[PDB]
Amino acid sequence: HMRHRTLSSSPALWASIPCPRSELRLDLVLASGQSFRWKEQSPAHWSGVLADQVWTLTQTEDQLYCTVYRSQVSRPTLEELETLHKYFQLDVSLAQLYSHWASVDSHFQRVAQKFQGVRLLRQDPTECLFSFICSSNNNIARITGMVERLCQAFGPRLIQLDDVTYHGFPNLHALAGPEAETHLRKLGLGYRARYVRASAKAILEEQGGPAWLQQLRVAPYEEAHKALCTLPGVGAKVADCICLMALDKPQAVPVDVHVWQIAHRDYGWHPKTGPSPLANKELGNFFRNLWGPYAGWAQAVLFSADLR
Ligand SMILES: O=C(Nc1noc2c1CCCC2)[C@@H]1Cc2ccccc21
Ligand code: NI
Repeated sequence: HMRHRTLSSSPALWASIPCPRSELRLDLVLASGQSFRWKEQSPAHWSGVLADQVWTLTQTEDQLYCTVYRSQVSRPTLEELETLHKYFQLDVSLAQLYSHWASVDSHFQRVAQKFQGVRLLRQDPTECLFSFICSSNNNIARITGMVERLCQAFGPRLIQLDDVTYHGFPNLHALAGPEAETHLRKLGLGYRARYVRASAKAILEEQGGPAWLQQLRVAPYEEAHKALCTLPGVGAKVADCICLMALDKPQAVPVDVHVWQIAHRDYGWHPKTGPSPLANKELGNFFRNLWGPYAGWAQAVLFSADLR
């Protein structure tokens, strides 16, 4: 009944945002392990759910083009383009950050030449939290599958485009219920299903629901990180993910065995005393010390560069 818009097909439905490709490369951001809800349904055209609406995004060298599927079919409003502005955190100059990091790190300088426009998305805490609980012992394709199925089974239907049905992220009450783990195991999550249901239940009962996640957004990083590590299936790595990508702590540097490999190979880093909680914490401090208060954003450039 309706298709994904392209820029040639429906140009009166697309608004634009002035935005160079050195501030943003959609293809290095949207499927690079931050959000798992964006898919290149047409060449250079990216579709996904933001906040109970669907968007398609594409860009020139100078412009970022946006169309929104909500209702009388319009182009994006001013309020809706503001939410994309915030989502991409576009008030922060990535050009100036790239330079700032480059001046202390020769290796970064080399990689950055090739991989411009990698930035950090500003995600909803709830979507971010349950996405990263699903990320243990997993890959980007399977996580994308688990998150899609989870939204289909538990969150409200928004719209269909071609043969793709889009659902909003579920609320906590919907993932907390007595049959949720069992349903989630049927959807392929394995053990991760226990953690999803258990963490939803814990945010409601032990922390007072989603206002908690907003409190953590305003709390200091270290306070947020500790509070997150109390949740089932959430340890240091996942907590740093959420901190970096959804709670406005740009200094958070997620460290797993993969980042360890890269630090060692490309920086010559060794713990000053193989991986452990102590050593991984030391490596996050190392990078914070080197790159400064946006160390997690610098990690993202290298992270995407490593996925290639
Ligand atoms: O870990 C992931 N993403 C990230 N972890 O730290 C960072 C990111 C992306 C942004 C900057 C810092 C996801 C989960 C998984 C599994 C296989 C491959 C990628 C990924
Ligand atoms: Ni060595």
